[PDB]
Amino acid sequence: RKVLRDNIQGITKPAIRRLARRGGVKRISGLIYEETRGVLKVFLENVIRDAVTYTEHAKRKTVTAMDVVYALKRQGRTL
Amino acid sequence: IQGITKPAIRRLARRGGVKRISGLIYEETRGVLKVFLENVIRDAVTYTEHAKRKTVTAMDVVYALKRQG
Amino acid sequence: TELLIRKLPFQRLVREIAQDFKTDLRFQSAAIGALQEASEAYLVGLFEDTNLCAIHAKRVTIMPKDIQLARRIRGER
Amino acid sequence: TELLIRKLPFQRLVREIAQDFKTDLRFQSAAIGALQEASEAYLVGLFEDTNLCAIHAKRVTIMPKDIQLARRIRGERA
Amino acid sequence: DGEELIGDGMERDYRAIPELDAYEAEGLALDDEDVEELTASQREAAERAMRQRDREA
Amino acid sequence: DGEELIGDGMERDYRAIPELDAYEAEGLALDDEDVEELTASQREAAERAMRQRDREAG
Repeated sequence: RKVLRDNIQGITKPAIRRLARRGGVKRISGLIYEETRGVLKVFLENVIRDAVTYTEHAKRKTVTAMDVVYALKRQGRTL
Repeated sequence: IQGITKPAIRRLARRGGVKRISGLIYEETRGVLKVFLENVIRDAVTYTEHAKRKTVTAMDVVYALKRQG
Repeated sequence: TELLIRKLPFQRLVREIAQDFKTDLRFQSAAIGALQEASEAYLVGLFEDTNLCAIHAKRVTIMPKDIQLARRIRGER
Repeated sequence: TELLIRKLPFQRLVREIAQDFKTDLRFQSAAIGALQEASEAYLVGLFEDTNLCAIHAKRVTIMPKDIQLARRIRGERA
Repeated sequence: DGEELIGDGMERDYRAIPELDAYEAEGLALDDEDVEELTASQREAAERAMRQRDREA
Repeated sequence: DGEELIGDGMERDYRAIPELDAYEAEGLALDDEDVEELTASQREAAERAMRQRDREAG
């Protein structure tokens, strides 16, 4: 039926937990999840807006990995 | 170092909105300033050596500053 | 270990975000991947910084103000 | 003209530092000015972030650890 | 206060969810496409435009 | 504990000192200076050299 695959929205709470665990965090406030989602969105928006723009100047509708690499290099941090 | 005076450091801290300081702040700040200046100037001087003059210029400095980041 | 973000949800997120920029966009797989690697690195580093803030405040539990302080100092907004 | 670091002590600091890298140097005063503008801007910003840290720890008094944190998060830490 | 990240039941966060664990084909540009990257002038032009929009904001 | 930056007496820090408030002349551009900026060749040479300098350190 794939009700799951169809209804998934944004990144999951256990992903956030895995991320915080990787960054060495021990306990999190409940408000962290929402905050993190917000932070991610802004990040992606900033990279993709650039990537997309690069793509426009390449005269294509397909975004390559090099477009993303250049986009990230614009925001710095890192490759 | 050591021409960076306590009053200078207080003036700076005040300008940065700081209302009160530990006693060890002075030394820390000097340390920090030193490193910063050592970096920039090094770069600047290199720009000057390549320019083949003994005189450092505002542009050399601007480039050296640009280079930090 | 070794999983962080799940692929499909992330893909969906990227596409949804990219819509508002340009309609009928297409991504190479490598590009989605690149964004995912970058995003994971970003968030993990940010949690390291966030944690430094919480520790500075004598807390084990990180909080939104920890993230906010970290991003403030990094100059993000 | 807002007083932060006095001109003369600063000029002498720059020259003293530089005398290591290269002997017998000259500076356009505009160069010294650019260094001073940049140094004071740097320190003021650093102090703003340091302050943020102190406040985060519920202190009004800033400490070396506040500077060290701010510098860490800016990624200067070398 | 908060949630302990390390403790009993953390393994729950580490399982496989097959349906979520792979990219789908929708949106994907694949495969045989000959698509080529930015030249240095295309790149420089784009970055110019992005400096511009950054100035305007 | 700490030291207050704001309070009775802080005027001390704000005094004008003409001897110290200007760059002395030793030593600086003669201002009779005929000086040349950086040709991009020398700029690029410089930044290449410095890049290498950095690499061999960290």
